[PDB]
Amino acid sequence: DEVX
Amino acid sequence: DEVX
Amino acid sequence: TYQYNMNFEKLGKCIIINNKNFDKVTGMGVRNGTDKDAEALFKCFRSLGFDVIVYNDCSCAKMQDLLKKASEEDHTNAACFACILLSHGEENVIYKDGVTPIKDLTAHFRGDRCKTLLEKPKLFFIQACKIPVEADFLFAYSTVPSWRSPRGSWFVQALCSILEEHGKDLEIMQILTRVNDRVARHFEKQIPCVVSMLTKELYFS
Amino acid sequence: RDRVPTYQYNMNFEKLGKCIIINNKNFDKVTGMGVRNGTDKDAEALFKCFRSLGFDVIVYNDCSCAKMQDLLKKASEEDHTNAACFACILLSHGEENVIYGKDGVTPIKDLTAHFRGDRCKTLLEKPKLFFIQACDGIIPVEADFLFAYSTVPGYYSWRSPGRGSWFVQALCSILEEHGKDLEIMQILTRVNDRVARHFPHFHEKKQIPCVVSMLTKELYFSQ
Ligand SMILES: O=C(CSc1ccccc1C(=O)O)c1ccc(Cl)cc1
Repeated sequence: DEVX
Repeated sequence: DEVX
Repeated sequence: TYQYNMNFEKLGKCIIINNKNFDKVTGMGVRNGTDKDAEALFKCFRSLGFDVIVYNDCSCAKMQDLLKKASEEDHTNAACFACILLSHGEENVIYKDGVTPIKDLTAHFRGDRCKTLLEKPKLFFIQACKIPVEADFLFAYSTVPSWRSPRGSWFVQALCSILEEHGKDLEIMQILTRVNDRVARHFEKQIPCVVSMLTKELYFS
Repeated sequence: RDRVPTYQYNMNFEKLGKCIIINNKNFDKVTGMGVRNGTDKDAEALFKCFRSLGFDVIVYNDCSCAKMQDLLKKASEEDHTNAACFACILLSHGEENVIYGKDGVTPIKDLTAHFRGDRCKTLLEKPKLFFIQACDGIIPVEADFLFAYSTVPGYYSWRSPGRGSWFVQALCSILEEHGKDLEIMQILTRVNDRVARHFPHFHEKKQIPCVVSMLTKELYFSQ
């Protein structure tokens, strides 16, 4: 995924 | 009553 | 007797706050994939029967006002209230202009603060990195005190498939427990967190 | 309602599991903390409830902080392969994120950490229950945990000096009538309701318990  |  | 009464003209209002772009002063990057997530959330919660309104790129003040305004409305003909928050975040705080405490966004709907919502469930779904005052609230956080694919978030994708298939036939805690599982399994980690002060079983029917 | 499979925690094990009960009633003077009158009644009612459920209950009394950490770490190093779940019940004074021993204060996150999946492999994918009774009106390492706190963060939890914590009384009542036929969340929800309705700067007040669930399955105490 990405991150946050 | 008593609380903690 | 053991379920929240759902016999009302409206299921309730559902405020969706979708924060994708932040001010350069905050130093948070554009959250790619959040538009897929929101669109879904909107179709699901609409399917459930909520009166949904999506607000984009809110500020600390806009959020506090949106929720204070919602709490000052008349919920007598509503079964419950839902609010979904998609944004950046830190411990106990949510993030376009800065940072606001989750306690502040929720307080507005406290018992006295909103007599028209007493004894009704107040659900808050947070995706990011006499009778009592705090009773009948429920928070589904995306992680414990979170990953997103530029396909949407794992938490939201899961939540939406479950709600599509079982929103009308499962209790809220069952749904959320199933969401907890999928997330955990697909995780290829993070586990959502459900905090419940509900006093009844919640069925959207 | 029903009992749908694939969605239920596997209970086909030799034993239900361990149930530690930490009963802290007396605290050192330096703590400023008082005798928790009524706590003995809470511990007796629970020992009896969880034994009836099928637990191997052990009851500790007036524990220090080193004792509380050590016993939980030791409990986590036992072999739980043969147990369906695990449960721990803390009865004491408390403050945000911390619980009192007789000598002082230790964070609950440090006590529960002993059982994280990567630190307690024999309880992995199995429920780890934690019940905590301690302080106006109108695979992932944290999966499978579940906390039932007696009140919400920041308010005070009450306790009848001669009837016991309301949370405990209510819980025991609910478990006796429905412990083997209701799912855990329905039980804790019913406890939320019991506490809310059935119970001068400290007069005419109320309290609501908090349930934090990381469970991945429905938990039923049977079959
Ligand atoms: O109840 C907790 C324990 S966190 C946790 C959550 C799920 C699984 C494992 C843990 C674990 O680390 O054992 C808590 C205490 C203080 C604060 Cl600030 C936040 C949470």
